[PDB]
Amino acid sequence: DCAYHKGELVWCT
Amino acid sequence: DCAYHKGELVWCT
Amino acid sequence: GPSVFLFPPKPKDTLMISRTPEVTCVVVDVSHEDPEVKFNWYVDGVEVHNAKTKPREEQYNSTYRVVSVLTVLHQDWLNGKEYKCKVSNKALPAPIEKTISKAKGQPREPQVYTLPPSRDELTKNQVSLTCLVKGFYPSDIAVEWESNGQPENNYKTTPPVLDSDGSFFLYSKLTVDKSRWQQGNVFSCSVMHEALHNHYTQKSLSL
Amino acid sequence: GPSVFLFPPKPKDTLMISRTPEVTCVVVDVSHEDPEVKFNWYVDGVEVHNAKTKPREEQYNSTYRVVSVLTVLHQDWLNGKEYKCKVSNKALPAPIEKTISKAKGQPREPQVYTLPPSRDELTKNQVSLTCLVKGFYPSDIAVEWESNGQPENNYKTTPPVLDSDGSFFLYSKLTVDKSRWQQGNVFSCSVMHEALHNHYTQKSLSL
Ligand SMILES: *[C@@H]1O[C@H](CO[C@@H]2O[C@@H](C)[C@@H](O)[C@@H](O)[C@@H]2O)[C@@H](O[C@@H]2O[C@H](CO)[C@@H](O[C@@H]3O[C@H](CO[C@H]4O[C@H](CO)[C@@H](O)[C@H](O)[C@@H]4O[C@@H]4O[C@H](CO)[C@@H](O)[C@H](O)[C@H]4NC(C)=O)[C@@H](O)[C@H](O[C@H]4O[C@H](CO)[C@@H](O)[C@H](O)[C@@H]4O[C@@H]4O[C@H](CO)[C@@H](O)[C@H](O)[C@H]4NC(C)=O)[C@@H]3O)[C@H](O)[C@H]2NC(C)=O)[C@H](O)[C@H]1NC(C)=O
Ligand SMILES: *[C@@H]1O[C@H](CO[C@@H]2O[C@@H](C)[C@@H](O)[C@@H](O)[C@@H]2O)[C@@H](O[C@@H]2O[C@H](CO)[C@@H](O[C@@H]3O[C@H](CO[C@H]4O[C@H](CO)[C@@H](O)[C@H](O)[C@@H]4O[C@@H]4O[C@H](CO)[C@@H](O)[C@H](O)[C@H]4NC(C)=O)[C@@H](O)[C@H](O[C@H]4O[C@H](CO)[C@@H](O)[C@H](O)[C@@H]4O[C@@H]4O[C@H](CO)[C@@H](O)[C@H](O)[C@H]4NC(C)=O)[C@@H]3O)[C@H](O)[C@H]2NC(C)=O)[C@H](O)[C@H]1NC(C)=O
Repeated sequence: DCAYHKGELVWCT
Repeated sequence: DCAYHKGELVWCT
Repeated sequence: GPSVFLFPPKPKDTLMISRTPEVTCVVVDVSHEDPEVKFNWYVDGVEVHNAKTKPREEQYNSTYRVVSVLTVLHQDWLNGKEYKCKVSNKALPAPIEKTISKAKGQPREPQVYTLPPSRDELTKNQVSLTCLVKGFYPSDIAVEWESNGQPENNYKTTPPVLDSDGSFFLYSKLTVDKSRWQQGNVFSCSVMHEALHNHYTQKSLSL
Repeated sequence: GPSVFLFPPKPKDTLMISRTPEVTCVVVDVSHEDPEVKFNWYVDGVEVHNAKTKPREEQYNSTYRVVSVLTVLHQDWLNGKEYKCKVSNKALPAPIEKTISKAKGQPREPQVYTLPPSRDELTKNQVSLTCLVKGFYPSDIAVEWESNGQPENNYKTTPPVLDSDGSFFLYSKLTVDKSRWQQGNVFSCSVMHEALHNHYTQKSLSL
């Protein structure tokens, strides 16, 4: 599962 | 009335 | 004669997969008799040729500014690969070079802290919301403020300042209306860093 | 040839009637063959002559550094008098005039807020006492931290940061082991600045 900022993919792990 | 700063006079008024 | 500067990726362009980071090589003060500038890129001594050259734009001070720009990889900027430009020009005894790595030092992650406005500041028309970001290395970072999905605006963020045990810290002040605050809206401080889980964390703040 | 630099006095020296503020006119890069420097001074067009020359020095890169220091009246500087220093040296086609003086802009109070350490920091070993110093003008300011009569040691103050209303802010975070904080100690933030009453205030923190 992944990190979103302003709904824009940051980084997933 | 005066202000001091770590005991060293600052200003008076 | 000519002179050259090398520039890192934007913090946020390097820390999000959505975006693509670039290293940028600017060669100011290029002649116009001998405007022709040729580059060589190296990544850890290894030359690379997939690298574009930006439109050559005229400066109006009797010089040209020619820039080369080279895509890099999120994966291997944060790791430490050492990017190196390399300008050569006819107006120039030998090729010039500088090498822009990142910050040699263990990554250390930032703690985030949301400090409500002071009791003594509810008189004022507007109140200050505080974000304490402490204990991160390198100082490359991005910080923003949101509320209910929306990008809260009039804020302002101190520059990173070195902090005594090697680490870095900044603050960021959001200014809201005392009204909004007392309604109890949540305002979040959003923080991106290479040493964060998934590069991202977000902390909350509200009545 | 020579290159001169005019310097304000420390904002502790202008704001404290105990202290004694000085304008400092530094002529560096002074020749070896021709090290004679003349300083005319002007306090608003008015030439003044109570300024002394500090001792000649070599520096080690084959140039002298010559410095003229000028006393100023607190009152004078804090109002906005232009200080001029006119340097002349045989190694110079014409005298160099350098002229300083504090920020033109109506002085404005610093509002001063002690922010505690985030709930999420009882966890941590050392904690974060915070001082918000906003809404002040000019940016010339002095901020220190103390407890029970004594200066608190290890703190750090951000550079002034220009704000959207023309005014200025900065933060200061004192770091102090939970143990201390937890033991009821009172730490205080001592700001001194022009528009402040008696150029000094103090706000404090506890439990
Ligand atoms: C002829 O004109 C050109 C073009 O300039 C322009 O011409 C006309 C039209 C006017 O409008 C000008 O005002 C206009 O700007 C002149 O070129 C200028 O030359 C100077 C010096 O010769 C250069 O200064 C350097 O600037 C960098 C920072 O520059 C960035 O920011 C600018 C605004 O601040 C922006 O406009 C620049 O383009 C550049 O922007 C970065 O670009 C990348 C990619 O494009 C982008 O991703 C970034 O976001 C962007 N950043 C922005 C926009 O903010 C400055 O950092 C350099 O400083 C180092 O070197 C100095 C010694 O040369 C030293 O004094 C500095 O302190 C600094 O030193 C370094 O410090 C770091 C830590 O801080 C340390 O780690 C390093 O070790 C240390 N290195 C040392 C000491 O060597 C540098 O000063 C201008 O960039 C350049 N202008 C442009 C637009 O390129 C040219 O000089 C003119 N010729 C004449 C008049 O004869
Ligand atoms: C021969 O040697 C001497 C000394 O050698 C020095 O030490 C040796 C061991 C070597 O390592 C050398 O590398 C080293 O330099 C050389 O003298 C130096 O000369 C340069 C320029 O030639 C001077 O540069 C200026 O610096 C000022 C700031 O000066 C302070 O900070 C220094 C450290 O940052 C510190 O060492 C100085 O003592 C001085 O410190 C302040 O002093 C006051 C007065 O006592 C004190 O109260 C403060 O507490 C103290 N602060 C400290 C200690 O932190 C800098 O402001 C200048 O930059 C401006 O000037 C640029 C051009 O010079 C210009 O392009 C910039 O834009 C900027 O311009 C100004 O900006 C402001 C606001 O933005 C405003 O006024 C204007 O907009 C603008 N004004 C302009 C443009 O006129 C400048 O860079 C060095 O200070 C000086 N060193 C010393 C110790 O005096 C000498 O050059 C050598 N000769 C050679 C190599 O040929």
